[PDB]
Amino acid sequence: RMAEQQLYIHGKFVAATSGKTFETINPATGEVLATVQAAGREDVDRAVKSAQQGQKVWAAMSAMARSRILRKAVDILRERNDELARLETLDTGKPLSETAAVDIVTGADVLEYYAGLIPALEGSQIPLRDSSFVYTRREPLGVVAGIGAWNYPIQIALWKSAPALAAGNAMIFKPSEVTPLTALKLAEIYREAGLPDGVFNVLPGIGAETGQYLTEHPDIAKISFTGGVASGKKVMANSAASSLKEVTMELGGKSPLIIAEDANLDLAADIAMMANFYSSGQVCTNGTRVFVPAKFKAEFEHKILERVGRIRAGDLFADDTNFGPLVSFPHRQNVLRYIESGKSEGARLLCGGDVLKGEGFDNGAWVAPTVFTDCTDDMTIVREEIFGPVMSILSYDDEAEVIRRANATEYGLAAGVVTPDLNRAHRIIHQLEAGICWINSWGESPAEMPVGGYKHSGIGRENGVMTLQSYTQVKSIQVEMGPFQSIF
Amino acid sequence: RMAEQQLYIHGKFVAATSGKTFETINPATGEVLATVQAAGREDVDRAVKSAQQGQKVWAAMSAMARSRILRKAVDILRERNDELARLETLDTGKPLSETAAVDIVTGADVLEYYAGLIPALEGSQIPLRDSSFVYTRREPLGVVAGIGAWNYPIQIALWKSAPALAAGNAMIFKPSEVTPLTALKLAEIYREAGLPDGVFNVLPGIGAETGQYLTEHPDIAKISFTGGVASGKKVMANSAASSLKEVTMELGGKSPLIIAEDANLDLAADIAMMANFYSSGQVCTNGTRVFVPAKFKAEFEHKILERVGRIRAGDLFADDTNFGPLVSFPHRQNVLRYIESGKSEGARLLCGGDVLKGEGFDNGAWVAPTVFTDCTDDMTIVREEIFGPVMSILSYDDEAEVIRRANATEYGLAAGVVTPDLNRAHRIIHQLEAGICWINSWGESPAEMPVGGYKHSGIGRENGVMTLQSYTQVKSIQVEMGPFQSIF
Amino acid sequence: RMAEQQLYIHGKFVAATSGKTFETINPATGEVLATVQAAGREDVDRAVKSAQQGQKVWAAMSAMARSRILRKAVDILRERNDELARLETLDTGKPLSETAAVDIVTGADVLEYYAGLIPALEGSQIPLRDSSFVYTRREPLGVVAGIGAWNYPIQIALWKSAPALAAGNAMIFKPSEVTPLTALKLAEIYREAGLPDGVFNVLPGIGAETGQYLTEHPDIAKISFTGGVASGKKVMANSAASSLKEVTMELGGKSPLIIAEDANLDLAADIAMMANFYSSGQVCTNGTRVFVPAKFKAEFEHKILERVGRIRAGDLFADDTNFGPLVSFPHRQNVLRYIESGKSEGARLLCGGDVLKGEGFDNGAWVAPTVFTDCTDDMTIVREEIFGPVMSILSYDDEAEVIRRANATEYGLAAGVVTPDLNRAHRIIHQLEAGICWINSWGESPAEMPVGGYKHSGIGRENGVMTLQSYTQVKSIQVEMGPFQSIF
Amino acid sequence: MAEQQLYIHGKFVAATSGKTFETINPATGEVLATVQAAGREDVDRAVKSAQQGQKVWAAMSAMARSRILRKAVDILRERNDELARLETLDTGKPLSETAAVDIVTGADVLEYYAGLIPALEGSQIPLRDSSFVYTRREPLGVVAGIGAWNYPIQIALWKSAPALAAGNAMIFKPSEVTPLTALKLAEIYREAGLPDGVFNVLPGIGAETGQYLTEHPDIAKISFTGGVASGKKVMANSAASSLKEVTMELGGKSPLIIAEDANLDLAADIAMMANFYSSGQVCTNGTRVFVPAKFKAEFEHKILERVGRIRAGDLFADDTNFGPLVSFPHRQNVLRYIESGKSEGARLLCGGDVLKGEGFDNGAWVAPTVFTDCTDDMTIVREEIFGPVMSILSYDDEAEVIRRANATEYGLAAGVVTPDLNRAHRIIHQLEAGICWINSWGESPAEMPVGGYKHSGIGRENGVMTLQSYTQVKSIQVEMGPFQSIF
Ligand SMILES: Cc1cc2nc3c(=O)[nH]c(=O)nc-3n(C[C@H](O)[C@H](O)[C@H](O)COP(=O)(O)OP(=O)(O)OC[C@H]3O[C@@H](n4cnc5c(N)ncnc54)[C@H](O)[C@@H]3O)c2cc1C
Repeated sequence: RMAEQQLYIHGKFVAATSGKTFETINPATGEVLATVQAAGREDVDRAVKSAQQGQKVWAAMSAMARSRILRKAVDILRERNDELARLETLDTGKPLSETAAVDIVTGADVLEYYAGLIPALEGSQIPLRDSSFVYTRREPLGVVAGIGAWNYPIQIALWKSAPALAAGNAMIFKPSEVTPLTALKLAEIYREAGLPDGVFNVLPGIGAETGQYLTEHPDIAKISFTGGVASGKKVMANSAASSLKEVTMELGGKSPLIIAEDANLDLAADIAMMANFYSSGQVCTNGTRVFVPAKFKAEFEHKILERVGRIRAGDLFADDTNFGPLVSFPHRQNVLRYIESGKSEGARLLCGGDVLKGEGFDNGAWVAPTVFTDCTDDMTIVREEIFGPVMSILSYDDEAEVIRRANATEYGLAAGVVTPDLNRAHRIIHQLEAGICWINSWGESPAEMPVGGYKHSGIGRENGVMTLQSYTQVKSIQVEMGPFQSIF
Repeated sequence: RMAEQQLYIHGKFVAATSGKTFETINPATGEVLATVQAAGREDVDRAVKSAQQGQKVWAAMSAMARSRILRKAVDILRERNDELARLETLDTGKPLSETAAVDIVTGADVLEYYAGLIPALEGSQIPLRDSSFVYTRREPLGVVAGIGAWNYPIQIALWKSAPALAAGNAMIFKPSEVTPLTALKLAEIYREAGLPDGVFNVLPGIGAETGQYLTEHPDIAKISFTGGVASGKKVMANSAASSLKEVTMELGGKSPLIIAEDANLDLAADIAMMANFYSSGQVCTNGTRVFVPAKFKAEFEHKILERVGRIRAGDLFADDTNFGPLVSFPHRQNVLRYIESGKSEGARLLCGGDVLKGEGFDNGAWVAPTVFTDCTDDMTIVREEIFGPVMSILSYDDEAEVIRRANATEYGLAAGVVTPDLNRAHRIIHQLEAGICWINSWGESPAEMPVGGYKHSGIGRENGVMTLQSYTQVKSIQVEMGPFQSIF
Repeated sequence: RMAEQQLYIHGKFVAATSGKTFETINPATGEVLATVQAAGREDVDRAVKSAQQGQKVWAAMSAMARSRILRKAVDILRERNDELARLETLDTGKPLSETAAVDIVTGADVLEYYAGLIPALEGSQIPLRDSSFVYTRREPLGVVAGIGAWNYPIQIALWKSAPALAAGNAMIFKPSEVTPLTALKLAEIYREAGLPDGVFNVLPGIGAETGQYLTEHPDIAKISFTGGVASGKKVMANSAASSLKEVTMELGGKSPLIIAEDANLDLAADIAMMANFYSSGQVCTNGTRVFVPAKFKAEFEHKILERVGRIRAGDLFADDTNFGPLVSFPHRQNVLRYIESGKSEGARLLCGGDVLKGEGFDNGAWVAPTVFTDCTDDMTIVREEIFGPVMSILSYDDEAEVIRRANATEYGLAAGVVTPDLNRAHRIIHQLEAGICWINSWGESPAEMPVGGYKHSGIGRENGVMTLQSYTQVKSIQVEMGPFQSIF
Repeated sequence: MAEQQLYIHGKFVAATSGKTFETINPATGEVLATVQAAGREDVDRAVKSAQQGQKVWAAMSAMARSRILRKAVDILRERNDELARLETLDTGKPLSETAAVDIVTGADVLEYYAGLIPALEGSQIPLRDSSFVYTRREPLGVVAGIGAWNYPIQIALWKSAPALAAGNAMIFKPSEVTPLTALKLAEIYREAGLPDGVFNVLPGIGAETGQYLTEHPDIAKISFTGGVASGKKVMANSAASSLKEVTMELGGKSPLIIAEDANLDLAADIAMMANFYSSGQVCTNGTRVFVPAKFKAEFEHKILERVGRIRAGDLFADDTNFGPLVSFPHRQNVLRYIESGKSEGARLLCGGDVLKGEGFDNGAWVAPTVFTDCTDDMTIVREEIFGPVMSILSYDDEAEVIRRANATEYGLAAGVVTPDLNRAHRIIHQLEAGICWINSWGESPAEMPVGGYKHSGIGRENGVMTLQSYTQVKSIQVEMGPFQSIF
């Protein structure tokens, strides 16, 4: 057990005034990791007033002064990488082999990226005529709010807070109630790095209360949300109805992986595995519809079975473990229901499909890596995001067909193609309706690369130079040096 | 009167299948200008399918081919300026002295600007390592919808359709039911210029039906809305609940005009007049809170009274007319309610405050130019947007005070300062919470200059290079040329 | 015969005061096309004072006013395309099948592109602290000079004058003494479109006199030169000694075409043909070193010989003619000297190598399409730019080798690769030391694409957005609103 | 000090020239150090070293390069005082300046560019469904910087920072007057993790070492700071040799325009800072001060009062704010100009002679000097002096002063002092100078591009554009459609 976790407001831990708490569980054992205070409406208002005061100090500093502070936080994150990863593993159930190599490393990469860009944030100047010109300022939005998801807690906290802070804002961050612990550690790290009090406040709580209070508050200028497609629609509605906030949404997907007829099937199988079974399949960008040519389908299935047989579930801190439990028992129940739907709708179960049992598994929400084949576009498992380790294999005959079927979805997050052919790779990718496209790979998300969804998978983008800009608002200023003429 | 006005879908006028119609009234006479068909749910679906087909043809053309077609539309608009202006005056009540000099001229200015920028729309390329790089595409959103307001009907239709079309999209445009006529002429003009069938469709109708059907349609990727704060909040909510659409909102304001202690009061009075009584006060950016130093208030009031006396209401086609009726009789009733509110709360009526009477006015929706003084920050006329010819004059003592009071509003659209002092002009403007700021002038909105609101006055921007980009969506593409490594 | 050609200064033809003239020869017949006046030192001084006056009028116009004038020049160039192409064919010897399809079409494409970009030319704004900010202006250089080459006379005149004019400068253009005629026609076209007098002046003359006088003039702010590597080095030196002018240089190359081991040899042969024998080999970007894998060399040679046999020399105005004489008889003598060196140094002559003979050829400066094989890196024909129809075929064994040999040159203009493999194409191209790189094609130069040389092949770039910016100069302006502190 | 060597490939190495030169302490006349001079063979060795290091450097990730330059920034901040004392010994500038400006703003620029490395991006241009273009911003390769003597280490950092950040190696030739801090910077870069060969330093004289750099066939770009005459030679020899890209930051005769509504205390402070900082050895100095006739007398009085507070003395004393000139030959040239001002009829307001007495007789001191009643034809008004010599000129109306401010072959900087919104922007927009200050002088933020119009320069330094200018664009067309040959 850990000590009781409090709110983080204005550079210090503080008790919530809500009188409410919740528990976060270790998904591998079921033990209570901590009791956590839940922010109420009054706590949210305190956090906003704290953020308004800190934002003014932060914005008044020089650009390089802000850069240096964020870089100090990067340095602390690098030093504490392994410790934070262990905490993330306890809170999420993801293997340490993942968390120590990806979660903090790539979160800190984005913070480090934006820290260096702060001095490059510039407005524009537009000559109109000798006697008048326009210039623009990219001004901070003010106080912004981030709402996190549970699959990559500290990485999401860093990907939202880095551009927000770098753009001169304060952010109030609400982590998922499933995984609140690393966000609180990040808040301390920022303060240690010299971030002014109030610039990064963290309010654990449940979505129906703490999250809603943030989306309704009249002095928060922008909401950035990561989570499911459904929950996203609700947040975006409430943010508009209350105070017309700017919005960013990073939602789920049903992303297609297209294997071309000229692909090497070992490479294609390796990409499909990494696109489906990393983080136990709990990744928004996963390539969960795998399109394979009919002539290669049988051989591809064999190569998938061989690789799935290698997956190593077990002790999450052991080096050779590469597969974990799902984050919770309710989430596994939902994944199990999708698996049962696949069976009842006539998809062929290639492997997996059941809970794991026995010593070391009975206390966690483990599901075996699962692969369905003989899938068709009308099946529930093919149409809906599962957010578990469930691959759907679909046969196709020609390039025009596969593009059509890949695009025939309300989702739009990611896509990829496996082919050695120059023309085929670019030609196919240019026609796919997704924001994140991978050629002969999957999953890499460089700090420089803007990422987000088409269609129901998102609004706006994260990462890249454009996301620094999107956390500012443009003010246009006309200087009229000629004599003003009134017609009255 | 005109013949029953039909919908415009796929390069031709077509009858609505809704069985519903509405009337547009000439606000100068009360007569019916035309009966207009209202697009039904099935009509909207037809328009979307038409737009999808046209967008594909349009996007497949070269960038310069798109530029030439928009440039031909510009040429037709310049040629037909006077004819279109006369129709706009009939539909809106704005004097021909305005519509023939501003509405089409500045609408076409924006179309001409975006036509030339089409070839400069570029993605990026990012080296990761010798064996991998990223490039981005700025892809069309697809089909977008624009929903217009009634104060600048054809100008709004051009400011929305120009960046949308230039970015490679098709737009379905719903004009205000108050002023539907010039949008239909624009649709014909675009087709005459060579715009492919379906790329610009126009669907008259009422907001609760035709507008909502557009905000709900699953195949429309973005909604751009101009109108009131209230209706915007509804539009943004329904667009989210339906299909998670990207959104732009240009709403109203209560913009402050700050007269500095060193301002020339003849200039300040001229700016205040142009910021309040152009288009009979029906301009979202109007500077309807005029802050004047206490020591200058009496002299400024005298200068305003003098200039108000020069306003020339009359025949909207007469050369010397520079003031018109309001857009509709229901709108006049709301403006009269605000005026009575000002009287009942004790604001001092300096001039106006009643309808115009006599030959040539009894049949039009005329409100006299009205000025209230001795106003305070809590009065209803000071807090709420009136959208009529009602100036509120507020006394103030010092610079810090006036900046706070200017900013103490949920609105955020525009602001201005009158001062000959270098430091004062930039110092004050940099502290105002508004997207559109004028120094020693008011109202000019160059095609190059991004415009839109802070806080409740808007989401996103129009005009400028940034708005061409905001009608595209970013696709990031990673080319991995090294061997892909799976951990399984 | 044509009338004596005069200088074009300040919107009209005017007599030179040098007392000197020169003749331009029709390379198909040896006849004198025209006597042309040569601008002397005083004529250059007159042209600069004219340009100084016109530049002020031009820069004082609005951006869109300049845009519209250049667009009118585009419209005239489209209408007169065939007439201008016929004159270019008479002056250069290039077939009408080329000049009517490329020279004016792509020249006007660049003018049309930059006309549309004028309003997007913007400076920057940089906040330093609450009390100080910087903004930048992109100001015209003033009077700039362009010095053209003889292979693409009017295209070069357009590619230099379009960005210079669009950026607000006046340009004095000196066409090659070999090909002066179409530049004078362009000057008339600009005046007809509304270009202010003095903004585009044309001074025919010889390089040692008129060209040098321009490079030395103290009131010319920039020189843009297209021509041979040697003459460029001299122009750049003389510009520095005089008044430290900005410089752009587009010089020749010895560009490599790399045929990969997996290439289709018909495609490779087609690309090699277009890279060597268009415009009778007089293209700076030609792929005159063709690297072929040893295993495919014999077959590649056979495919080249088959296509060379199809080349159709003849009447330059006939539709089926696709090969012309060289631009002048002295240039033919130099090409023949290079061919003789190839023979004497042991390269194997596969075809051509002599003048064309018989009726319709004896009086023109014809050289047969020539192909050498078994070439080695030390041969004169492999190391030096020939600027005639002479392909050198070189065998190679592995990818590392061909990259090294492709790069082992002082030239750096263009390069290309023929391969269907995704990784091979990007991997190889990323390692080549050239500014213009083509994958599975050759020769296309879109207006959007910056083009220029590495190493000895050039300084700066033409086309693209960057070249518009390179015809402005940055002024940085700091506004200090805080109290200035002196240490004295 | 010990005899100073070349720095090639991460180590000090003896020169192969057999030649050396001396750097003099301008405060005492003593020899500070004997310095080895790089010969033509040393330059070729430096280039081959740089070619090797650049490939290692460019192959690293962008953030790996960023981190290494940031470590160099951290070392520079820690050793600010040590480097500043060395700079003061070599240049004669007061420690009060070198410890506050030279390294601080040098490191500021390095720190700025370190953060921008990951933002360096090419473009992508769709042509049609079957073809697109993308561009790469590739390193130039090996570039050379040739420095001036007034801000030795700052110039070394302002040239090397964008060059290194863009993925190039730089060979740096410091001025022979002031070679010492550049060698220190080379050690700091290596300590920070910079690959061997990426920053090589070759001391030597301009006529030999500098010329050998401009002539070398494998150097892709030259960045030069110095005088117009040497610049014309550099740019010519760079073209004649191998057609190198060239950037030049030359001198100026920058005008300071005092408006009719200016506060004269503010104007006098700006004129003082624009003329007597670094003993007047600043390229951007506002050495033509235009004052309205109606205020001329009062302005002169305010200038004289501020000149009287100038504190020449021990360059390591806290209150010292004025030093000797960088060298004794430079002083004779400055005295030549001062005597020209006297003989052409300018009125001497103060100064005009060397400083004398204990502690000054052995240093290259020139007193702060002010001329008034100046006219546009005078030599001191037309030519850059690069010493502490202010020229005051009267004017009557705004159009006149703008014409006269612009009537020069120089174009580096300019400024206006006025509280009026319209006057400040209106006048500045009409001045033909690259660096313009309103109600201030001298501040040169890392973000702000700076360089000259007309004879004052080619290209710019600082800002995002200068990072880009140390790359070359490669355009790449991908044709996915079938290629059509007409043959
Ligand atoms: C049954 C019915 C009949 C009506 N008949 C008429 C009539 O005959 N004449 C008339 O002038 N008005 C009519 N209205 C509309 C009414 O006057 C509203 O006040 C309407 O909002 C006025 O639109 P506006 O453009 O003035 O203002 P705003 O409400 O600001 O409208 C701005 C724009 O948004 C659109 N809009 C408004 N609400 C929505 C929404 N919920 N979803 C999408 N788009 C929306 C408007 O149509 C317009 O294009 C009718 C409404 C209903 C429900």
